[PDB]
Amino acid sequence: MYLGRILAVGRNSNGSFVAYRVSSRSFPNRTTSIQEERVAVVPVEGHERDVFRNPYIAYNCIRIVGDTAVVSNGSHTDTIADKVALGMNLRDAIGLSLLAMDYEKDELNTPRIAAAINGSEAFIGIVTADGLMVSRVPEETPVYISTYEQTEPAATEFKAGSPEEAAEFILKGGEFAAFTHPVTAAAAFNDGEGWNLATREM
Amino acid sequence: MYLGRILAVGRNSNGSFVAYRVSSRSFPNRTTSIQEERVAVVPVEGHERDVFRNPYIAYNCIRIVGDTAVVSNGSHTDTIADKVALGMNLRDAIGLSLLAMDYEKDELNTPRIAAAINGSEAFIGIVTADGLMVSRVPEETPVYISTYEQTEPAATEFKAGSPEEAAEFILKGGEFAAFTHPVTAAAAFNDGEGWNLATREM
Amino acid sequence: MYLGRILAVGRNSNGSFVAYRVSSRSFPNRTTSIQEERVAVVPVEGHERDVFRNPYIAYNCIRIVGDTAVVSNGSHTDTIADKVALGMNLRDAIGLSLLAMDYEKDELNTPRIAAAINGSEAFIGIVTADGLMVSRVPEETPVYISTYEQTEPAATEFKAGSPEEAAEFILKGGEFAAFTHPVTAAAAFNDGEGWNLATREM
Amino acid sequence: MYLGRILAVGRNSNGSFVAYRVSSRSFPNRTTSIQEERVAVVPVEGHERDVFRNPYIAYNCIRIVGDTAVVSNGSHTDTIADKVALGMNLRDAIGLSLLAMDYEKDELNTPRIAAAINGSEAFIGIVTADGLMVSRVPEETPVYISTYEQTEPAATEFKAGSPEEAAEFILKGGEFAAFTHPVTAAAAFNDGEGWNLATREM
Repeated sequence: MYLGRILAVGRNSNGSFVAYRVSSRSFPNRTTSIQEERVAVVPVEGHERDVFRNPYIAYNCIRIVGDTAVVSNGSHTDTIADKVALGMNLRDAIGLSLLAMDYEKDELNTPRIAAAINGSEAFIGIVTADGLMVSRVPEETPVYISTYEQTEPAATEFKAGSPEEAAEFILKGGEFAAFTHPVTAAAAFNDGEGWNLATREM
Repeated sequence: MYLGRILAVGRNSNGSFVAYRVSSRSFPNRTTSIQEERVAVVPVEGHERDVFRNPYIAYNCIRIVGDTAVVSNGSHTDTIADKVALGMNLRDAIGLSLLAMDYEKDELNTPRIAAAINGSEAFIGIVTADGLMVSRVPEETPVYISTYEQTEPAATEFKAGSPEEAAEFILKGGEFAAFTHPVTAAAAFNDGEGWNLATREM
Repeated sequence: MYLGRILAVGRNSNGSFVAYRVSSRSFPNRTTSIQEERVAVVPVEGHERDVFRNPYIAYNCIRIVGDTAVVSNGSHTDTIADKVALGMNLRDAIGLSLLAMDYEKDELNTPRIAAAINGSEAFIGIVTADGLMVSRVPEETPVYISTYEQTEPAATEFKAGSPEEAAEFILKGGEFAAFTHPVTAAAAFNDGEGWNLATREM
Repeated sequence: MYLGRILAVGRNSNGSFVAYRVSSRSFPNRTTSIQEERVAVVPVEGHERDVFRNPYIAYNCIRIVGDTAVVSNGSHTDTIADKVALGMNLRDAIGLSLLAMDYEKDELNTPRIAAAINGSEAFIGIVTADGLMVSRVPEETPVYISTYEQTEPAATEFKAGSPEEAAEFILKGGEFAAFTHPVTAAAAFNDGEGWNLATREM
């Protein structure tokens, strides 16, 4: 039931979205700082030195580039977002980034997961010690994936009509309530009039 | 039951192998020409002009580079084999090649499939209009994948103790007997003393 | 003075263009067949079997994808063109393709060269046994590059106001008159109203 | 005369080496912390918060993976080093990483530069808004490159017979004495018996 970092992507009757959640046992001292077209996962007041021992705990988890929302559990959020801003299709932007960045070199070979959505398409991917998988997000249902256990996209009836609702849901809502060690979350939602960011602190 | 081109990869109690089979409705006039560390799929006597109308029917389906055997349904066999000969790990050699080459631009957006095996590892991959998937071949069982229907690796009790047996099997043996439109096949087998090539004409 | 295959790209007071020329000592029996948004280099009547001994002599040298013209000395013309049609920027479309395809495995490790131009940008690149170089085409002057000798982009006062003129020029015009073993040429020119193809037979 | 970050790579009569130097106007408050097969560029005591405003000032500038030394002006040091440890040749390890990571998104589109050397080969590369260039390091002379001005490899008579000498030299030695705003440096040297790390504080 410990999935580590989790992300969800898809469309509802209310709009499209991207949701991210940090689950952790070793670094509970982190929060999500919202900014202009970007949400970063950063250390809490006083724990800013934690990044020099573990370089995987600080990074942008959500980037908004034009009509596209990008989400991931690491610095590859920028790598992917930059390629989209430069013109690369989603499938390749995620594929190229994950292939090059690869899994994280920690005690668990923590996979790098990501997803991206624009007005008409969405892809989700993961890179592990055993492979690279980037796949189209089904038009029928939203999906989620995590660094541990659920290392394959899985369907989800994501309920939300705003970024704050989306963040809350991946944090405590529905099936995610069961996944342990919640730390913090973030999300981007597009009601059809643009992307809006929001966060939630357990 | 029409899977198009098929390939299988894995290890037996007799050794490791790579098997390839052409299934076709439109171009039954092709055969497999064996050569030095390479097996090509070529037009039969007199049909050599077929390659100028359909550039996807002629290509090397098997390349042997050192201790590694590479198999695929297209020219990416060389792209992958060359990267292995230059030093790239299997996962990345297949991933990079498929990501760059992409699915074939024919009436069916025919996927590009591939696999590679050396003395200790094996990977198999596919790239389609909907995604890119490269995955480790399980140590437990051999696997196969095709351009149509079986676009995900699937387990198989591959029986063979030589290249000619392997080629025969993917051509008519076991579960492959059911897959229609057999045209020609090829294979590479390593009994632990090196790679050996062979072909079979229905 | 033997540069092998040559390509030029850039803009004039008459428009933008892409020019390609085959220089050869071993296979003079080839011509350029023009088609819908594509120019192929193919064997002359009766020499169609030459492609089974040397797989680098047959390929599309020019592809037109929307507002972009792509040129190269090999099958990577399609690899690059496809990525542009799927959404990849020129710099990356050429970079990714050349990095993956790499230099040709013939007696000379013949480099793979390419270039692409759209309404506002143009890049040119080359991949050899010693490196990978993709660079922006200067707005000031057109440039050319070849497989042998001139393995770095070089400035050129390309004179042409149509595809047939462009093809002629890289074939016999200006500084190219000196480069030996002319076989055949092709070109694409955009007077600002779209791309037009043409060829020239010595 | 302000080249920004600089790196040098090559071989002497004393051995092979990799040298790195930080030149800066905006963040002089940084130092080089040496570790096990790795040299990081980190903020000085008390300036640890500087990394949350400018994510390009903290990173490993040198990684030692087996018989290979890797150097770069950013986090791509790890991206490249990891691919080498996984089996990728130097040319491609640098090419793939730079192509994917791309230039840094700061006020100056600061290029990402890198180099790598093993017992028999060495490559150096750079990726900018205008291109991607990865090239073999000449056997004849060592070379250097920087983020600003010298964005092309340039020859250098690098004098050093140890890591501390190498670090000193790129910091104040020879032609580098003229390049302004020295902050800190690091280097790896192989006298033929393995890689050794060292740093120098102006």
